[PDB]
Amino acid sequence: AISSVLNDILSRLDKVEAEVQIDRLITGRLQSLQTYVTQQLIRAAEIR
Amino acid sequence: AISSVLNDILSRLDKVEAEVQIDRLITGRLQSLQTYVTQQLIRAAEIR
Amino acid sequence: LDPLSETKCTLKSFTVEKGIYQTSNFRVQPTESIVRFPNITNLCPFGEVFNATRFASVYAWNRKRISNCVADYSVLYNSASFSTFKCYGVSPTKLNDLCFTNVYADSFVIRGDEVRQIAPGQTGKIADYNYKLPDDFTGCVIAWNSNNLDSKVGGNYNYLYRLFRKSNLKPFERDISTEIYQAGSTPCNGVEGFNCYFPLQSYGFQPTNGVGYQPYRVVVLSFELLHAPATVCGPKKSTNLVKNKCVNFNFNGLTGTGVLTESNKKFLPFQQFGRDIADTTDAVRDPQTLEILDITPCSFGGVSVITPGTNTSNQVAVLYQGVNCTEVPVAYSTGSNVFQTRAGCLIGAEHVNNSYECDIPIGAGICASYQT
Amino acid sequence: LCFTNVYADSFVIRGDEVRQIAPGQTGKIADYNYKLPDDFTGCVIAWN
Amino acid sequence: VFNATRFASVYAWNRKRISNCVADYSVLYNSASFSTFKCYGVSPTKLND
Amino acid sequence: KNKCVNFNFNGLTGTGVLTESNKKFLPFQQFGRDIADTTDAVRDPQTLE
Amino acid sequence: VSMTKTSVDCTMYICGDSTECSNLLLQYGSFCTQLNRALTGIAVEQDKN
Amino acid sequence: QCVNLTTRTQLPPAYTNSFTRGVYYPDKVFRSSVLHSTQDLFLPFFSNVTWFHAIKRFDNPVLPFNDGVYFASTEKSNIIRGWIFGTTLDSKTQSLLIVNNATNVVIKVCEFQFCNDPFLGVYYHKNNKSWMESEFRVYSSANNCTFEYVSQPFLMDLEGKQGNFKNLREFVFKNIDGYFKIYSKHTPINLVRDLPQGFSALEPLVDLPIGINITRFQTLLALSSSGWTAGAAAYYVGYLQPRTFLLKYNENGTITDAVDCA
Amino acid sequence: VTLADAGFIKCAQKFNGLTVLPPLLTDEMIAQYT
Ligand SMILES: *C1O[C@H](CO)[C@@H](O[C@@H]2O[C@H](CO)[C@@H](O)[C@H](O)[C@H]2NC(C)=O)[C@H](O)[C@H]1NC(C)=O
Ligand SMILES: *[C@@H]1O[C@H](CO)[C@@H](O[C@@H]2O[C@H](CO)[C@@H](O)[C@H](O)[C@H]2NC(C)=O)[C@H](O)[C@H]1NC(C)=O
Ligand SMILES: *[C@@H]1O[C@H](CO)[C@@H](O[C@@H]2O[C@H](CO)[C@@H](O)[C@H](O)[C@H]2NC(C)=O)[C@H](O)[C@H]1NC(C)=O
Ligand SMILES: *[C@@H]1O[C@H](CO)[C@@H](O[C@@H]2O[C@H](CO)[C@@H](O)[C@H](O)[C@H]2NC(C)=O)[C@H](O)[C@H]1NC(C)=O
Ligand SMILES: *[C@@H]1O[C@H](CO)[C@@H](O[C@@H]2O[C@H](CO)[C@@H](O)[C@H](O)[C@H]2NC(C)=O)[C@H](O)[C@H]1NC(C)=O
Ligand SMILES: *[C@@H]1O[C@H](CO)[C@@H](O[C@@H]2O[C@H](CO)[C@@H](O)[C@H](O)[C@H]2NC(C)=O)[C@H](O)[C@H]1NC(C)=O
Ligand SMILES: *[C@H]1O[C@H](CO)[C@@H](O[C@@H]2O[C@H](CO)[C@@H](O)[C@H](O)[C@H]2NC(C)=O)[C@H](O)[C@H]1NC(C)=O
Ligand SMILES: *[C@@H]1O[C@H](CO)[C@@H](O)[C@H](O)[C@H]1NC(C)=O
Ligand SMILES: *[C@@H]1O[C@H](CO)[C@@H](O)[C@H](O)[C@H]1NC(C)=O
Ligand SMILES: *[C@@H]1O[C@H](CO)[C@@H](O)[C@H](O)[C@H]1NC(C)=O
Ligand SMILES: *[C@@H]1O[C@H](CO)[C@@H](O)[C@H](O)[C@H]1NC(C)=O
Repeated sequence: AISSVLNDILSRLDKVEAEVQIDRLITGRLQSLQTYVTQQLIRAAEIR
Repeated sequence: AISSVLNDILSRLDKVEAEVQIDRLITGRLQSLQTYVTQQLIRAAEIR
Repeated sequence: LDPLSETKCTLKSFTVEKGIYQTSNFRVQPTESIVRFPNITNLCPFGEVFNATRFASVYAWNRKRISNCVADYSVLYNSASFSTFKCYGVSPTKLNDLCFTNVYADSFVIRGDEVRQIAPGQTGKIADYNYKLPDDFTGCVIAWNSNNLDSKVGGNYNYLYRLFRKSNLKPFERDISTEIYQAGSTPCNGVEGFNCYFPLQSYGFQPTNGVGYQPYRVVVLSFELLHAPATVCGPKKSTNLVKNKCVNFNFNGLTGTGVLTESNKKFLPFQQFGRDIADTTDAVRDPQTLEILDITPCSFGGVSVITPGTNTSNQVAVLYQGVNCTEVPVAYSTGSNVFQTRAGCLIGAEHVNNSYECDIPIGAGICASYQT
Repeated sequence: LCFTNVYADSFVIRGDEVRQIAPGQTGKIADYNYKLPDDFTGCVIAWN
Repeated sequence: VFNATRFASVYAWNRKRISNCVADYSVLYNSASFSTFKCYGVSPTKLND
Repeated sequence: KNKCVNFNFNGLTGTGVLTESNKKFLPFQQFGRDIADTTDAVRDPQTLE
Repeated sequence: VSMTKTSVDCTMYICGDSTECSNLLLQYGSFCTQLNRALTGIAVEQDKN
Repeated sequence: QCVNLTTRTQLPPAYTNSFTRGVYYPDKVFRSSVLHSTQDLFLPFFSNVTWFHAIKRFDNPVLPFNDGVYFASTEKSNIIRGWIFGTTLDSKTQSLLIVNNATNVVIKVCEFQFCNDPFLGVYYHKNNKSWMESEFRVYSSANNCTFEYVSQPFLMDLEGKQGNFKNLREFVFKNIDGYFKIYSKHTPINLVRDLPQGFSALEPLVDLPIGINITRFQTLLALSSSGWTAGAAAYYVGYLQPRTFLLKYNENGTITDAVDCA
Repeated sequence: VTLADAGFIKCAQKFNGLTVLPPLLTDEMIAQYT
């Protein structure tokens, strides 16, 4: 995307140009959470 | 994508437009299987 | 060539160890296509769309909707009155052979110097300021002389075009504006001003005018194809309801592949497509003979190959997982050694009464082995 | 760069039809007398 | 900027600094005289915000 | 200040609670950032606190 | 001691009754096989348990 | 004809609780033994619904129409007969007319020049010992029409019944992307003066691709020109909101219960 | 303890390429060992 800051996309682009940027951040940040929750689900079995 | 129904995309669009829409669903679905199989491989280790 | 060749191909080895290997899934192929749609009758409103009292001005062109009707273009293509009959996303012969999701008639009157601006990709005062076709315009443009219908000998100034605007309009915009054009640098307040122009002008349509300077009445039929449950159709296609066979089905536009069967589910009079817990279509109403059909995707499963080691034998047996033997004959079809198991149909293996230690595990208490 | 074989397809068309010469198009040039495949590798050149 | 009488030769393009001022970009974007108005890091409608 | 608001500072749109900082910005900076690259402090453009 | 054994046609889950989608799914290579191996290794160990 | 009918008692705008009324089938899709979850423009549960009377009184105002409307009437003698919907209501634009005249239901879209106080009116038991429709004062003109429907002819009673309310009639009106969708229900009742506590689902009985802006609506009632009797009816107007609803379909696939998820 | 789609030759799961496979030891074979 043109920024890591979600509100700086929405401060500069309209709906049709913004959704091409926001969706990148959604795709990358949801991959970040799935990675974290996978690491934590694996970790939790070490502690159990 | 413009629909979640695969056969609809294949009638609303021609090949070089449909490939963009279909690849959204191939990407998202494949991430759904990769997530289910991650959850099941972690689960199976609790059952073992 | 054979299931052993598929396991060698699966494992990317020219020799396969003893075991039971998963291989490319079995799936019954459809026998035929089937179109099931609501019975049609009445013809589309062509006697309004082309023979109405008066037509629109081009500055604010009419859109009339065509819906719940039988579409026939053979009258429109055979009629010698139309001087332009051009299609930009279909062949003009194929129009009767084709079905439409929704349809409209953009209806108006223009001068012959500007009929060329109605085609997609254009510029000039009609294309820029009142009627722009989109780059991917799918449909047809149709035009005819109307000096015997729409004209008066003084000039029928009831028909208006746009002459100025703040920007070239977006495709299928209709601009009603009458607010004054600021041609110079100064603003303008009130109804009129110096070196301003009113943004509209009428045409000088008279019955004495030479061809092309006559009023032409234009209809542009915008229609969109196949992509949604449909509301306009041609005089032809819906086809006989087969049952208990795998088919490429289409109910009202709901395309799919499956077996069809007579359902004991009841649908209330407004409900058409029936769904499951996971929001998948498990049933549908036949829109003609009103009865409910169960849907099921055509029989399928894993195909597992039981083999001794390649170093022992090239003989193999095949398990169709969770599939009734009666459904396999669709595709080893010889049998005379077939076996239904709780795990699925077993082919190429001989059922034995003697209980032995489990060699290759099949499932649901069954195992298999290579023996005399 | 280098090429294993090269072919110059040479013809005359109307100025409205140059867009139809691109891959994944439709209209009477693209449909009935000159079709490029969806994976076309090469260049389209046009001059009045 | 837009209404100067002579422009520069493109080999020697001229660069004016715009500063200490309010920029009503709605004036330019709403002006039909511009045959091109392509923005590359903002949408043109957003420039006032 | 001390209330939840939809702020905008020089086009830096957002939502938050504004309070007087004790962070001492050198003259060249209008914004301070967090580990997450989000702005967490700002210098008001009319009264330079 | 065990759980239900599952296996998935990864091509029919992603692309069920579409060839155009199956021909695009080849662009990703091993993942449908690697997923089938995982679920087969899970399933084969329910009998071990 | 076009007239202002000023002989009314002043009453305050009343309110009552719309308990669990105002759910409608959100799509034409069959479901059974399932608790389906959907976000749409539903009527919020247990919310205050604005209450109107005809009695002495004849309450008929022009009302907002914003994201669609719930309308309900508890009724006797068939007093509520139609609606007006649109943006200008004065033939500068098109507008939707729905009317139930004593012959047959009519639906039409035109540049309607509606009256300031629009109504239907009936001769009350005039020597003929029949109740007879005679006044149809809703629009003075109708210019550019582009939709018209008239139901097959029939004979609904204008008969001046007496007692408490015996018919409940519920409606949801939505105008989405040019599709004017009517959901409605009828159920028998035996109630004095309030909207009955109970659950109901509205089926989609008609959809019209009218393509107009609707910003408001008004309702048409059955009434020498002032001083008259209004036959008694109660009606209720609620405004829909975007709200996630959970919908319990029973075995026979009929929304049997619902939960407003806020 | 309730169950679903146990694998015996018999919708929503089956319809989408998902399959549930049977155990090797049937609940009778499990009870003979027990
Ligand atoms: C469409 O027309 C057909 C007749 O043309 C109607 O279907 C008939 O229904 C009866 C009673 O089930 C059968 O005995 C006939 O054989 C049927 N005929 C055909 C051609 O299918 C059908 O009812 C009509 N559509 C609707 C909605 O009523
Ligand atoms: C915003 O306005 C204020 C005045 O309203 C400007 O700040 C003033 O600066 C002078 C010089 O230091 C002081 O004498 C005044 O006391 C200040 N104003 C106030 C209100 O006390 C400020 O310069 C303006 N913003 C910018 C960016 O110039
Ligand atoms: C649909 O109609 C409504 C009402 O006529 C329009 O909203 C009006 O817009 C004008 C101009 O800004 C205001 O002066 C009015 O107060 C508004 N009234 C209401 C009730 O909204 C609305 O803009 C129209 N919508 C479209 C798409 O044309
Ligand atoms: C109910 O309303 C309809 C529609 O306005 C009336 O239908 C008209 O009736 C007259 C007289 O028979 C005809 O000349 C018109 O052509 C009809 N118009 C339409 C569109 O139907 C009907 O008469 C009314 N009924 C009563 C009892 O007043
Ligand atoms: C679904 O509807 C059917 C039919 O209305 C209901 O079955 C009826 O039940 C009553 C009461 O037991 C019997 O008197 C009828 O004979 C039944 N109808 C027939 C023709 O068998 C059924 O109860 C409804 N299901 C639900 C869950 O409400
Ligand atoms: C495989 O399918 C056949 C149907 O083709 C099943 O056979 C039916 O079994 C029941 C119960 O014994 C009988 O009442 C039916 O009349 C049989 N019909 C036919 C045509 O066979 C068979 O049971 C199925 N096998 C499995 C393992 O599911
Ligand atoms: C339908 O007729 C009405 C009335 O003749 C038209 O409304 C006129 O529209 C023009 C163009 O904006 C104005 O000059 C007039 O002031 C309008 N007159 C009235 C009484 O409002 C309307 O444009 C016509 N519509 C079509 C599609 O022909
Ligand atoms: C319009 O009328 C002409 C004769 O005036 C006729 O030939 C033509 O078929 C009609 N077209 C439609 C669509 O009614
Ligand atoms: C398998 O058989 C071949 C001869 O057919 C022999 O060369 C090889 O050594 C054998 N290996 C084993 C492990 O049986
Ligand atoms: C097994 O024995 C039974 C009798 O107990 C007989 O009916 C059946 O045919 C035998 N099966 C085989 C494969 O020999
Ligand atoms: C409904 O009206 C009552 C007054 O009778 C009021 O106390 C209550 O807050 C209102 N609730 C809503 C949701 O409007």
